[PDB]
Amino acid sequence: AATRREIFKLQFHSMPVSNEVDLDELILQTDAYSGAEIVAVCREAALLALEEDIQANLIMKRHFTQALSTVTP
Amino acid sequence: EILQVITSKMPISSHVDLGLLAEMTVGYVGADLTALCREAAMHALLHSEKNQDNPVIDEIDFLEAFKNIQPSSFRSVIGLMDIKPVDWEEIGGLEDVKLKLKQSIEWPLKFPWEFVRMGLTQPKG
Repeated sequence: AATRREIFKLQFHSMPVSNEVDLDELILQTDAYSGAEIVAVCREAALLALEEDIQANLIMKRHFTQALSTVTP
Repeated sequence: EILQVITSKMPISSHVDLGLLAEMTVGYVGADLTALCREAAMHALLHSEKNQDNPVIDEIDFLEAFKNIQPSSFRSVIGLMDIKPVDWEEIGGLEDVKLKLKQSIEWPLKFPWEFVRMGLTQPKG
């Protein structure tokens, strides 16, 4: 759990994430993913937030919840 | 517009196509288009009438002079830009492969500031 906090904290330095998306339920909904598939969730949620309204500002929970369903194991 | 410069000096009548004369002449260069318009002047002076007041050159002897002019080589090579416009709707099906090709080559060449601000890498081939 605490190692997975540090992988999201390093990957949130490069992309705009909203102040409504909370890290505690993102830590809870991973539930033993690998360290490379946790990078692929943050890659996929950015591409889904650019696909709708390409002049964008921020990523919300509706991009993140749908990106967790697409990358499975 | 290569042809319209050469057509301007000669007295060719107004009943002559250009787009069909451009389209049928694929494979030529600018030297062969002068000799095509040289040879179509000759077969309209070669064969002729007795009046010699109306220089009527028509589509009969442009297509006659197209027959015995051989095309130049050293063209079919290297790389060719401009071809025909194909839309996305001609390719039936393949909706998911169209989505993956858009997200890796057109969004990185058309909207470059929003690709790098979101922290996504460009795939290098």
